[PDB]
Amino acid sequence: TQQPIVTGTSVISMKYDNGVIIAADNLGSYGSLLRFNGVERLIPVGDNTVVGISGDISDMQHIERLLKDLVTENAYDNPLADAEEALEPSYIFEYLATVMYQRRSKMNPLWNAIIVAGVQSNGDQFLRYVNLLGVTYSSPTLATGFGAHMANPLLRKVVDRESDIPKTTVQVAEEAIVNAMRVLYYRDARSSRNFSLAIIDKNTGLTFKKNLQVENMKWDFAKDIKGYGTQKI
Amino acid sequence: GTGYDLSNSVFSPDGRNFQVEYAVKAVENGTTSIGIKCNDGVVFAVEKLITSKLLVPQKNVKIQVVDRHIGCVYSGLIPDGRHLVNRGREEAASFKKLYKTPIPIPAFADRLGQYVQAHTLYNSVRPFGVSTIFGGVDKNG
Repeated sequence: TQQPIVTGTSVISMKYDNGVIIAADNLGSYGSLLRFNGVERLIPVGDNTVVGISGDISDMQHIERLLKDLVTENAYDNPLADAEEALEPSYIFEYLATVMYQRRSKMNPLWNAIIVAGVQSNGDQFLRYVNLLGVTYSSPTLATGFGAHMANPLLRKVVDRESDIPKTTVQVAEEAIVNAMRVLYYRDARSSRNFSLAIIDKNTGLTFKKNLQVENMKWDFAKDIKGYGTQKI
Repeated sequence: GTGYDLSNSVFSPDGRNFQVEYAVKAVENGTTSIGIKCNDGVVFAVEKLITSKLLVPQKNVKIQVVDRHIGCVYSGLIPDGRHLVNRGREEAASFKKLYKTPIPIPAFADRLGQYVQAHTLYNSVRPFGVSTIFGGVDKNG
């Protein structure tokens, strides 16, 4: 039993016709102090899987090592390490899920909310969630923490049900994602303007965009807001 | 007297350890394998005897990797060889986990050495029936 210290906020994601997209800002908060700013919370495992993590950062860093170790291990006595026997998103997830549950079961959780995004060897899109309690689930869109409340409502408008995936293009999808990130920057007091975004397409592979920024924000109307009711100037 | 060659950790009258020497015999009887140190890395090669047309070609890889930068090849009792590599992987993993940096080849060499030397200290164990060629590139070439 612990309590998080340095933390990352929302991790949002969704799946389009060919792949999946996932994003997360680069902040590492320390309570209300926006302490660290160059924190990458998107962990690429291989190049068909990207793991987005939120929650306690020290635990995140720990889960990162576990992942790199998984890659090293899979390579041992494996002549098909980068072919038929390379890590699949589903493997990476099942592993993480297993670890997560064992830890909560021992009353010492890895204080995190995790989303595994990627493309299976057969082209299928993979997107599943797991948190410090070991709970898991899938949906056309997935977001942790604050993003579950604000990003999902938006993303679901694009892919509301299964039959919407094939109708959604990378442009449309990436757009929804980028807009959600803006909205989160508007109302989440633990968010940052900088974030990373990654695409896992069954054709174009893994595109990892670092150092993005929320652009095109509406703030002008703020000048017309004076007082809190009766004040006129 | 005699019989100084029946138990492992035993010193013969002339200061030798026959059990270890007998191990060498198993090694010498094995396939030939080598290692060449070029000027920015190392190369490993080995002989794979085609005991029969029944052996799927290319399918019984002998050379093994430790971590992501080390290579290992050995002659003698293959199973003993794998056993030593498993230890090496553990040792490399333990080292990285605490010092962060992947294990330097010189450090890895002594890890294997101390371990193998350990199997010549007790009569309750048998020495390794393999000689191993290994190496890699680190912070110092």
